Amino acid sequence: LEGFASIEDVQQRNKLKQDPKYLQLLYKKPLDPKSETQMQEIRRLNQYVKNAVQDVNDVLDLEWDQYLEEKQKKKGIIIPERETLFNSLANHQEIINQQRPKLEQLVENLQKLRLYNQISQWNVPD
Amino acid sequence: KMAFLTRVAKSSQGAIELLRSGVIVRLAQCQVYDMRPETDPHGVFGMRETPVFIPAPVERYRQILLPALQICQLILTSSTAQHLQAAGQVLQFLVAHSDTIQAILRSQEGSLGSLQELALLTGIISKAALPGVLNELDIGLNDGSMMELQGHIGRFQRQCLALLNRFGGSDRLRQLSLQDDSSRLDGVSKKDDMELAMQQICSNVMEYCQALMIQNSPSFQQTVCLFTPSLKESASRDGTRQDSQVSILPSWRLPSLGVVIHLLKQSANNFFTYYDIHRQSVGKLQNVEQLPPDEIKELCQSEMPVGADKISTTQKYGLARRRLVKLINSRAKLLSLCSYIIETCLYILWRHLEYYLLHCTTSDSQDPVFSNMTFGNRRFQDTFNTDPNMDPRNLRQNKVSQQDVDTLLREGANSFGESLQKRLLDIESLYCKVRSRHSFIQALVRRIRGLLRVSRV
Amino acid sequence: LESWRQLVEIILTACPQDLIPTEHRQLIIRDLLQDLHVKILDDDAAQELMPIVAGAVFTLTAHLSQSVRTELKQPMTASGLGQSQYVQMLDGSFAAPPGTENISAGFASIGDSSLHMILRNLLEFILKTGGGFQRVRAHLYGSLLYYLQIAQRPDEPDTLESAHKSMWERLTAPEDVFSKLQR
Amino acid sequence: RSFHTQLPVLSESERDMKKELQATNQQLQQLGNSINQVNRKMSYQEKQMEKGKSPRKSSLTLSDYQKKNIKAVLKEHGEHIQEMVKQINNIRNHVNF
Amino acid sequence: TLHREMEKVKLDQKRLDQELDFILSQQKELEDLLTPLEESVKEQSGTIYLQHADEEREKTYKLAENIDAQLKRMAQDLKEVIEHLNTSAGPGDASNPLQQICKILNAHMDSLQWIDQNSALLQRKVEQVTKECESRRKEQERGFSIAFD
Amino acid sequence: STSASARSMCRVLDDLLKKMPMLHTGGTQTLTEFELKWQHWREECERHLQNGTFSSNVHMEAVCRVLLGDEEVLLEKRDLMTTWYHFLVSRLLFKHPTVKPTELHFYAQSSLDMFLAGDSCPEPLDNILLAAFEFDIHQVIKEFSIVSSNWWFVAHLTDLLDHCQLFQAHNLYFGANMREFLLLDYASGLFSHHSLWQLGVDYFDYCPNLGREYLKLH
Repeated sequence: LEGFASIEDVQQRNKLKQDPKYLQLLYKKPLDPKSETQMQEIRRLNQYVKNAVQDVNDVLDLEWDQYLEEKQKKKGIIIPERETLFNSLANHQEIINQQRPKLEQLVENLQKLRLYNQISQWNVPD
Repeated sequence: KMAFLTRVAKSSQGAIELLRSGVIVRLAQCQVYDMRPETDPHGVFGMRETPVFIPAPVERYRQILLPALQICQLILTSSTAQHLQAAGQVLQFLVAHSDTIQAILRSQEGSLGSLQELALLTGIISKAALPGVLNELDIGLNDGSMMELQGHIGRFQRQCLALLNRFGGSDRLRQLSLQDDSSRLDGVSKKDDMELAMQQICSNVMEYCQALMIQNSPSFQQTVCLFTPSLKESASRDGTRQDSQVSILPSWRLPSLGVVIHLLKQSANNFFTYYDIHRQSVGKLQNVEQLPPDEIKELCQSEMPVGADKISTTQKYGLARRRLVKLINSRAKLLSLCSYIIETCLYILWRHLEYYLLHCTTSDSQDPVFSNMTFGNRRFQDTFNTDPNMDPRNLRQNKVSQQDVDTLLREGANSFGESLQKRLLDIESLYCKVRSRHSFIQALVRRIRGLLRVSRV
Repeated sequence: LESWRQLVEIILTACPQDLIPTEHRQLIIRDLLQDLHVKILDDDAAQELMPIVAGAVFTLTAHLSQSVRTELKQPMTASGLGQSQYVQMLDGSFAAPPGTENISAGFASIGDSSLHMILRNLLEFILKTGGGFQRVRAHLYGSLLYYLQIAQRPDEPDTLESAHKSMWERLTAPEDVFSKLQR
Repeated sequence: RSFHTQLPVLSESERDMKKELQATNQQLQQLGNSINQVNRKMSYQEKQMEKGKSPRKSSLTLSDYQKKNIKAVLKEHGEHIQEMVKQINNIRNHVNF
Repeated sequence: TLHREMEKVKLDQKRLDQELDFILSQQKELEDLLTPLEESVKEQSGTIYLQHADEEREKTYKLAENIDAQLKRMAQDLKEVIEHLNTSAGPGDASNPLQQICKILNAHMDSLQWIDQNSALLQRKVEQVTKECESRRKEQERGFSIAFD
Repeated sequence: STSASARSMCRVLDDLLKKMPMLHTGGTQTLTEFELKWQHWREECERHLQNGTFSSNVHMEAVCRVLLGDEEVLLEKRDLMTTWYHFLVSRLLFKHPTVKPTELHFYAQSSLDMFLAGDSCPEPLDNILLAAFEFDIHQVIKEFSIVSSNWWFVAHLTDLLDHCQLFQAHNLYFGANMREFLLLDYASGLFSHHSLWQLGVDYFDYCPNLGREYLKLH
């Protein structure tokens, strides 16, 4: 179904490219799905790379400090992460409890927008 | 802040300064009134999907709008020379935000603040949204904009008529008291606030009705009526309405004189009840100098639900005296408002009888007695007059049969018994107007009696 | 000064002020007020002590307000009878029927010139310093609000005629003293 | 992949996309330099880390079940993420239907 | 119990076979429809427009493609760096779980943002439909009032 | 008065131009009156064009076509307008009654885009003006310090931003306090000369840090 929608959009844009009004349409439109999803994927990859390299640098600095301590003082300990794990669990629980009303609202909108005809007909596009 | 705003709006110079600065324009351009969860343009269709906010969204929005409506009504009442432009911008803001206004007018509950908000909205509509106001001022500033103005005014008038038909029952008071009675001790103050809100609604209604008769000062030979000859509305309203949903009368036929008769009877009964309660309170205040300690403690407990038993005897006496003075003042205000509303209802009944006599009664005959259709001293017109065939204008004006008008007159004469006559006599003896419009109480009474006991030709 | 603040805090929210007769109560309150006004006229604060002395002024104003409020009440309503009170200083004698004679005596026991000089010293102490910041100005305005509560009465927002209106504690009737003080 | 050579004339949001792409390009160059230096740092310090000692990462030693509980919670959170992605896909599919 | 289980399994397998046959037919139809479109896009890609905005958009798209390629390459580099550094922290809860925790936290934040955006779009569409219905009802009420007057 | 076939045309044009909104003040700043005046002006222009009192003449027809709000006509008649800011203000005057700061940057960007498309070339001052229209004081002063080497201009801009009571940066992207660095740079540039060294004294006194040692060394 995704490929069908993609080829439909491809045919639509190929037919619209040969129209003179498409220039003014694009000039007046403040958004575009292609550029939107492109910048979305770009920002997602950028944030992933940023947090990954930040945590990698932090882990490398901690390992270097631990190695220096074990080479100088010949002893050392490691701080636990139980508090951090509990904080992460609480944050995940709070985010899921905030997302549950969003899911409820999305389900209500999908059921009220007269889009349940397909579910009633059991996967029938006609 | 809202207290300081009320203070600076109470004065005339402060109101002029606020109107010159532009407080209504600022309230209209404010961002807190844009994202509203109230949207309903009279029709059945209309909703709003607002994000997750603080609990009670519509209630909090009404509470935030309350000071704005309060200061707007205050400046509209205390305006000097800029009252025309003040009402103009107020009506413009009401039309721009007619979604939330109509939503609030259509959504009513049995709480405390909802009735006050509805009363304030009805008063603002009656003070700055009238067909006579539109015909007087702003008539030369885009009639299409004025067309939408009178359309929204008619919608607001329909909403006000629905609210009046819903809250016009005497049993509605005790029906709504149980919904907001937090405690049996504060139930007295709760029912007092409920009856005060009902009297304020009726005061806004009578002000809207009298806004057309005040201009007709040099001449008092005009009729303003548009009802139907059927007194069954009184029996239909004497039953039990619903103050939680939407109870609208058949708009395809307009209300009738039965609603007015029911309102007058309920107002007279409430006037007698309030007079008896005021006499009892006056007796209690006169005999409070020798009241028992248990009695003054019970009085303090009925005044406030807080355990006021460890205070002194002088403190208990002072609290009881303050409660009695407050009750006496409230009862006096209620009696004055009831007398004024009864006088306005007498005006309405007299003008309706004059309309039925020299305007329209039977549509199956083109009699010369049913001539003219001017409403008020100004040049006002009306559609049609008498239609021998079935027409929708006959549903707005009188019926096409004389038997209906005869039955209405007979039912009115039967309802106008000795009890109602004595009630009206006591009311006119204890109250004699409050404004400047020439004493016409006895004239109105005798004209109503004559037009009710006579038949139409 | 911290000991004085603890003392006034204990007087405010720890102990009541209704044991000795109301006449002696008002006399001691007025004497202390005149003494502290002479002190603040002779200056006591500089820059860091201004919030503390302003809080002390607020607390003593609250004490005076509580004393004025308690002067009107009576224990078992026994000595609040008769008319024409004989306890005055500058204001004329007031009469009231049984039940309000105690209130009239508590209202007439306040000195017109006393309140005048009290407000004058308060305004002078307010206008003297120029470095009083947020806390100092807030405490001074709270003291002035307590003084206005003692004098007139507070109100409440409304739309027509639904404001908090209290009798006696007002500014009407020129034959009394509230109108003269307001003028 | 071949459509990125067409679409004539920019749009209202195309300049914002261009400036965001320039910011992402400079940030990517900075992060690439950082990765290039971090790779050399790790290649130089790995021998020292292997010759020295290795720290521990097993948290919550007094409770032997808290570790597996947190692991199962993280796995269930990932499963919830996957299920929410699938639900969003189904929602947009039903909308396009 | 075994007989009931095998009967249910056979029924489900027949239903799945029918569904897979339908899916294969749909995929064959999609392939037959896409085969003539693979040559139309190749011919349209050669049409390079010469303008101050067309060349600008082309350069922007080329820069975006290069950025995506470099980001994927350096992300694979970071992934192999993490898989090599996993042996440095030694044994633990999940071999240095801080990276996975940060990754799932960022993923859940982005999912919440996408859910909020989709809900806002759906609410805007519902509000537009409701406004259209309100306008239609207002026009009908105005017509009814005109016919009544 | 000169042309015999334009009396009523100019009369209609003057009657239409009387509906221009010159910032009405009916108590406070109200945009409703401006929008109503713009709508009335547009309606009167359309009514005149449909009736014919504003047609059948090439000059006035081109004038009306320009006033309606087009892009190719202005790109052709670019000899009248100045540059991208003139194009933007012309668009904002002949297309909308008033604009908001949330759309002003979008309109300026679109104006610069179509101006560059209609036979033009990029320019550093044009990019600086586009950044100033896109706001962000930190990044615009960064671009100013990068491009222009005038330290006095950046000092005046920072002083104006501090006078406007806005959140400013306390570091020069390397050290601390940009105004002190700008004053030191100007003092060095002035001492590079062989005359006039009186302003440097007060500019060093204004800096209660490195200014003392800088003056003692100079």
